[PDB]
Amino acid sequence: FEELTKDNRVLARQQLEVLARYLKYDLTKGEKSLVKEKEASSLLQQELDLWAEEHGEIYAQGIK
Repeated sequence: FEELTKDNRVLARQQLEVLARYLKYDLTKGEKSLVKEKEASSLLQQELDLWAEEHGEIYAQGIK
């Protein structure tokens, strides 16, 4: 029963690829840039756990 649910979904997905190639509109531009912003946001957490390792949490709120 699962074998004919899938083949219409394979055809519809494959028709979505060619329609996007015609439009010059790529599907995963957000998913490609989100992983380029989970790296810039991981070099800020690497730096913030340095300041929080040298100075504790009581120093961290006292300098506000």
